Amino acid sequence: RGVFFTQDWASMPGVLPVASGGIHVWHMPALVEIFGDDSVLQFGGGTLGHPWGNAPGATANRVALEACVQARNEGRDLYREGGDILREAGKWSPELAAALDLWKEIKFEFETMDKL
Amino acid sequence: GFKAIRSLRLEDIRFPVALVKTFQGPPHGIQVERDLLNKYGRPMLGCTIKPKLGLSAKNYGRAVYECLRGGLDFTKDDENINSQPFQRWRDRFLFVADAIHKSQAETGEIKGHYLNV
Amino acid sequence: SAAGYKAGVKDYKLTYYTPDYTPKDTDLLAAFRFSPQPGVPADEAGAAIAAESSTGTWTTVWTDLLTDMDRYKGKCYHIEPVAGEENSYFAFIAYPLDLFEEGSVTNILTSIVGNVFGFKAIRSLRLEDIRFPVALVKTFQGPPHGIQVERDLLNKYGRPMLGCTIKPKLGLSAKNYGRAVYECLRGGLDFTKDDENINSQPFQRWRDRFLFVADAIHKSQAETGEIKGHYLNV
Amino acid sequence: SAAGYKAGVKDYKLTYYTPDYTPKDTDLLAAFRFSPQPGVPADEAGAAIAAESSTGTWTTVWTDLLTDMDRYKGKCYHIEPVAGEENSYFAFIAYPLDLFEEGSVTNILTSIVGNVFGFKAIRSLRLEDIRFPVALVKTFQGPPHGIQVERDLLNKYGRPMLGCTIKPKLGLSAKNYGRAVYECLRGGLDFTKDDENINSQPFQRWRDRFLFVADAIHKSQAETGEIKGHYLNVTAPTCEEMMKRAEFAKELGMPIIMHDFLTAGFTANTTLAKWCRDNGVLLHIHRAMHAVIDRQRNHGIHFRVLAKCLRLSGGDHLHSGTVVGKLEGDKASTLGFVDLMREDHIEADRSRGVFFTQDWASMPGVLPVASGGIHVWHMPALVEIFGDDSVLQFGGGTLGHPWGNAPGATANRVALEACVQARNEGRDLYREGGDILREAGKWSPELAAALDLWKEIKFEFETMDKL
Amino acid sequence: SAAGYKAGVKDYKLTYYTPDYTPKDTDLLAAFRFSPQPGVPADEAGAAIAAESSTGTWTTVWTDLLTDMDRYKGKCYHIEPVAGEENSYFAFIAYPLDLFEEGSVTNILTSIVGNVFGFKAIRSLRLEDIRFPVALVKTFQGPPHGIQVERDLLNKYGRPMLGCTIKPKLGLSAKNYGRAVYECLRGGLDFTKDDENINSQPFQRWRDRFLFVADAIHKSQAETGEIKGHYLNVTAPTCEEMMKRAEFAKELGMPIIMHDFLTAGFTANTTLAKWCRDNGVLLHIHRAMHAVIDRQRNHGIHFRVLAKCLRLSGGDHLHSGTVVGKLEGDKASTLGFVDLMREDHIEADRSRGVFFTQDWASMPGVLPVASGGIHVWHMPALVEIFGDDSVLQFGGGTLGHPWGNAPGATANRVALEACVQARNEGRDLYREGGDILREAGKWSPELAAALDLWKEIKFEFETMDKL
Amino acid sequence: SMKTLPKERRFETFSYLPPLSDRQIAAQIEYMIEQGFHPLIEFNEHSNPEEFYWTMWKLPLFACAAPQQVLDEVRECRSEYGDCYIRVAGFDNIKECQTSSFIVHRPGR
Amino acid sequence: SMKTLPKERRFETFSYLPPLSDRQIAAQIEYMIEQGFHPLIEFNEHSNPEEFYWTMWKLPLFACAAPQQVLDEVRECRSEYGDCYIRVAGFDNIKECQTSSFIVHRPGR
Ligand SMILES: O=C(O)[C@@](O)(COP(=O)(O)O)[C@H](O)[C@H](O)COP(=O)(O)O
Ligand SMILES: O=C(O)[C@@](O)(COP(=O)(O)O)[C@H](O)[C@H](O)COP(=O)(O)O
Ligand SMILES: O=C(O)[C@@](O)(COP(=O)(O)O)[C@H](O)[C@H](O)COP(=O)(O)O
Ligand SMILES: [Mg+2]
Ligand SMILES: [Mg+2]
Ligand SMILES: [Mg+2]
Ligand SMILES: [Mg+2]
Repeated sequence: RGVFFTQDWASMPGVLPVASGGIHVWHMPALVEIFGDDSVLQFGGGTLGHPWGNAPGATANRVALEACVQARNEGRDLYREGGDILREAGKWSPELAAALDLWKEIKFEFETMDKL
Repeated sequence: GFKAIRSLRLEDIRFPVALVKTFQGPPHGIQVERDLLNKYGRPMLGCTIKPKLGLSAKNYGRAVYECLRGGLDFTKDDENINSQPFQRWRDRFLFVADAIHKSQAETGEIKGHYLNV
Repeated sequence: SAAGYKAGVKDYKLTYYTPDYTPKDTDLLAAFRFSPQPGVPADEAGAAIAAESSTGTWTTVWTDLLTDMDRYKGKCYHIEPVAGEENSYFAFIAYPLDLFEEGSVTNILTSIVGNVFGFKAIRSLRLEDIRFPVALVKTFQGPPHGIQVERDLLNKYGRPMLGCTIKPKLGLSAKNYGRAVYECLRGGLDFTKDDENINSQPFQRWRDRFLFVADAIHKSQAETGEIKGHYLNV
Repeated sequence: SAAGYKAGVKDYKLTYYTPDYTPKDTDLLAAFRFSPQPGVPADEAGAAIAAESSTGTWTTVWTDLLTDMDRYKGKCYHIEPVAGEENSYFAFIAYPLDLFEEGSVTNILTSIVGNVFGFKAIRSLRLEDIRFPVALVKTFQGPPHGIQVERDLLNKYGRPMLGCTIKPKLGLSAKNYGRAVYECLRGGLDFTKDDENINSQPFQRWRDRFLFVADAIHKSQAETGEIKGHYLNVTAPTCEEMMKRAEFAKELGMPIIMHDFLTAGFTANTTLAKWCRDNGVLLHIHRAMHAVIDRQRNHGIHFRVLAKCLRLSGGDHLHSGTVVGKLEGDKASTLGFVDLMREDHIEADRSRGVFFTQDWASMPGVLPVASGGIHVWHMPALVEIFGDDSVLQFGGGTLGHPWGNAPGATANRVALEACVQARNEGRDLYREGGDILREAGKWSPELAAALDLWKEIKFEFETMDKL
Repeated sequence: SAAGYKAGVKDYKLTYYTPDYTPKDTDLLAAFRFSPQPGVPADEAGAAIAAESSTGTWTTVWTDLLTDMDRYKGKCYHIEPVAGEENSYFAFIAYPLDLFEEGSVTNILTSIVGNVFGFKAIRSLRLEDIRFPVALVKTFQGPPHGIQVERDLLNKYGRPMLGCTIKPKLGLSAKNYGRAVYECLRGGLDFTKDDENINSQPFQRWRDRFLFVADAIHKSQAETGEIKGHYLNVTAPTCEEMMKRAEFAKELGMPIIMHDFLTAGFTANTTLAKWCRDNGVLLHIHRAMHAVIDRQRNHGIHFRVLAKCLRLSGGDHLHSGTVVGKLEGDKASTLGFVDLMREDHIEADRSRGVFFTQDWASMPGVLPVASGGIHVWHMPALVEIFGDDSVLQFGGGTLGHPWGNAPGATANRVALEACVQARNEGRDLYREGGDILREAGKWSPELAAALDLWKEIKFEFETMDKL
Repeated sequence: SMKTLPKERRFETFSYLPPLSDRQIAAQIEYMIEQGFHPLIEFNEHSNPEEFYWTMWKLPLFACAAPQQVLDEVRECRSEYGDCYIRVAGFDNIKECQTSSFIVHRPGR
Repeated sequence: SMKTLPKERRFETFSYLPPLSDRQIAAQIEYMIEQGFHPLIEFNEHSNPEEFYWTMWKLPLFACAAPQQVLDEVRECRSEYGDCYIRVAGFDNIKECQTSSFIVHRPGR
């Protein structure tokens, strides 16, 4: 994992990791999986680019997140079931459904330059 | 930049505990932050306002209010939003504070916006 | 007018690649050298660099239509292949004067080199040059004194000035530091200097060094009849 | 090289008249109108103006040869006779960017208008225009807020704003001042203001006025549900007093103060404009004393130069004249410098007195304020001339209403809104203005009372300051 | 009682023309020269000036009746036609002491010259004189030091002091500036000075100049055994910068600084004058921009009003003109306002332009500074006109000497001392001046060189600013 | 003669005129369209002058060509928010400022 | 297309989901127990976000092994404080932070 040395911090507080940049609702289960609860997930274009505007864009993200946290806590596998968890929530959240539709196709998959 | 070396990359540093203790570190850190904001049990949600540059202070606060009222915990200045002809910093701070108060009052949840200093 | 909001992802080059743009004298210009990932066209890569260092993000946002994007957007106005090198190009990008905080190098760098170097679609990116417009240059103080005022202050004319970094880099006490300084300066050097990593450390606290070095400067200047200096690291 | 020092008096035009010079975009350009004394040729007179406002004096000095005079000297690059007028010329002079202290209107004026107006060899001299290069414009803060930020702060959109100077000019106690203010504001005016000469005096100390006026603003804002303001005059004997007064206005949470930029001066004004930006207080600028300088067209400085200087120094409002009221204002000229103080790019247009194209590099505009001897019958013309981005002020035209301040205010507010509505509907304000006013007078008794009172009152005299 | 409110427009002269009024000794009096528009009677025009510079506006307001208008109103108490001139009058107007903020020249000017110069009904207006009441004069500090304290500080007695503006105006580096200063001072001049437009610029930043100039002063003082000074220009964009620059001059132990009071403004100037008193630094005042205001006799403000205002605001020196040099100055007028700025009591004398008797209640005098286009041949006339309590300044007349600065300085210093000696011996400077100079030229080669160079140079043109 | 002016809360531009007929409202919206401004409908439960922000109804009608299109949204907003103030605004995106602004609905008493 | 988002007060985590069934509540309490967190029941007469402290119901269930044990206390708290908001929290004593937190009861309208 690239950690060359054992590091101690002598009870110096931790820093919240912030995941930001080119992410949308479909990424939510992976983000929750990777970072866990102690993180901030940020959606700039993924909120303001919602077809209905900012407030519904925000609700789409907030619903998607809470649905994933609930599912995880219930023992559902976010990796295998993430799409389904999102579809479920989309059934009763129109604004989440609108977002899922908009960004269904959007992925960023390129070769990593910074390999270990 | 040493001639005798083609390329050099620093991979890791072990900071000794005796040196770590000479630093303050995070002003608050994770647990104190959750306690200050009453935010427990899941990741927090944020949002950078767009376009990166070009919006007036009032339109900035407008976008902020609408984002926060919808369920996001935070919004933020873009990293390159500092103080510029189209939007001076003190005006943004003013209008953004108004947006935070209105959205917090409506939602009953603590709201924040990372004001770029 | 505000041309209708259509949500969704568009190519950057639809908005940000402007090969017919002629830069204004108030524009900040940047020359980037880049290699796109396989499958990413050079003009889209150049447009992505222009977009994400000025006004744009990865998907269309309605807020663009509240303002005048044409006035504010970065404009990739020229791309050229690097002669003799596979998959390497120069992109020239113009940024409006309005994008920058006056007198702030911090802000300028935050836009031009803030996020674009880590873009997945780009393999490597190197900023080669920036043309700073005169209207922006005038918002800065620049050198506290500069070359001619410095020569006049120091009475140093007619040749290069001579300096010397004290060694070892670290490890010398304040008194031994001033000793080395005195002996260097008395011998004909105009300046000595702290090593870049000499700040304030257990073996030599800064205020002690400043004290002993000042003594060395006075003694050597008195002996030689020439102005002496030592760059004290703050 | 340094071309030899020959002591003695030479003609200025040997060094400073450069008819083949093409101005750089970083040059500061000035247009002077001058009449030489009999026997002094126009090109020598133009060269003398260029010389003694940049680098030169009356005799040759050896020190010139220590530096690069070509780089630094002012250059009279064009002279033209004023059409139709004997012994009157325009000289256009270019000054290098290097000559000026960044961010200093004081320094710019010291060079351009410092000594040359008193030169024996010149009968009269009037500075008509200055082109400020964009590189110099960027060294200034400009308006603390400017038009769009001000509308956003005050929630005032869609029409001109309305103000009112309290009268009598001097003589009212602090309590009676706030009384008049409350009654004006409750009636529909956006702003009231101190008279320019209301500072701090035996009959009314400043801190008392600030106190009582703040109370009046709160009461009237609470009653009307609209943002109210009163330009509290911080014009003071010293910088320290000025700041002390500005500070208390901020402490009271006052949205706007005023400053007499010319009688206090540009150095104090620039200090105040920076403070206003840092403290979020709007700055209204009164042009007291300007007509001492700008009225006559043979000698002085035209107002449009002073307006440009004020936008650089800093002000959110600036009085622009009325054209139709009790004080002089040429319409063509006024339309010209209203553009200069509002817009970002103004093309040269000699028919409106704009000698040079001026760019402002996104420096905020300044709200023009039309004030002085105007009443309800002027409203359609004022809206026509200035448009929405202006403040129209009625001092006597509010407090001189037969029923008092609050009805006086309502009369003006109704007259304004009626005109804005009509304009927006496509009605011609010039042709139909009287009718639009009569219409509104039908359902507004207080407007009807005002229309009756001032029906006959016009101010029509010969303009001294002709183009 | 409060005499009933009747709304509507009345003639100003019903309230403000008071030909039977006798001014009190606490009244501020103003003398205006005006031409009314055709159809406007002189007494109505005079009343309008009194009204709109004190308490009045264009229509009747009810608020007048809340206070005692008789106590507060300006009173046009006398009008007289200007002899020999069509449609030109003097109006004399009395203003109550209560109208003015204590210690504020800014406020005084805001009332007297704030709005009335632009009145449509008036073609042209020029303020000729103001009588400042003694009760108001005492609210001001005045000169930080004044003439006698300055001579005592500098150990300079028995003749005019000599100065010199460094040239070229702009373009010299800090080091070359100090070089020119050292060479001037070592040669016999008491002072050198920054040009009025030397503030802080790309070619020469202010703090560098202050540094190098201080070195030049020390070297020249050490060599000559006489106190030397250089007026370091602290004129700045803002109050803060002004003070920062004044502070460093004090830190360097500099005896004297200068300030452009008009282009910086009275508010900044009054701040600086107080600081100078508290910090024991002499204050030289440059009148840059004054001729924009004071040159033409039909419109503006006469310099003698500006001189009075400056003595109140504070300055140890003030430029007074030369009469004989390159810039305009009427002799009779000049003798008048030189008395106004020096003496304690000046009787009214219309032949010298002094409309009112002025008392100063022991406020220190200001040294007149004669500068601009003068050389050695002018010396006997200058000593004759100004006497011992003056500073005579030679910029081009020193640096334009064929042998350079130090001989240029000696030429001027010898010429001066020769004239003072001759005067004291009973020789007539007017009739014998040329001879006195020729005599001294016999044993002073450097004076002889100067006399030769500038023998032919005169400035003789028609004076625009006639009484 | 003279009447004492009554106290009545106002609502900025046009609030001192007689209440606008729906044809007077349409005329103002026509002016917007002609001028190139973008219509925006906002609503608020209160009319406090000190507050900067009202809530946006949907999104701005960025390419609004018809006054009717605006009026239809104003009707929609009212059926949903009749207990709120509703205001029509026009936005100039070049100067980036609000150019028109007037209340078209006040809540049930 | 688009709807204007309604205004509704929320109550932090899970308050944007459909109200949790008592089986969904039990599942969350199971997660707590499994994770080693200590359940804590608190109540407040108000839900003001600016306030740090609610009132503690009894003491934390420090060795809670049964979800039912927690649910029984939640029932007890409700019968006593039905006019209050009631929230279940889990506490991590090693990181010393609250790990779970959701409202299980809102007061009678
Ligand atoms: O300017 C931007 O691109 C962003 O605002 C994201 O906007 P979107 O949410 O619209 O993508 C973020 O700052 C980046 O995430 C920075 O990268 P990182 O977090 O990797 O430092
Ligand atoms: O003292 C005055 O005369 C005024 O208060 C107007 O009062 P009324 O509203 O009672 O006329 C204004 O300051 C002038 O308008 C100044 O002129 P300008 O705006 O041309 O600088
Ligand atoms: O810039 C100049 O022209 C001067 O330096 C004179 O230089 P010379 O000594 O080389 O003529 C003086 O400031 C003027 O005398 C000012 O006029 P006044 O004293 O009338 O205000
Ligand atoms: Mg960002
Ligand atoms: Mg080193
Ligand atoms: Mg006034
Ligand atoms: Mg000078």
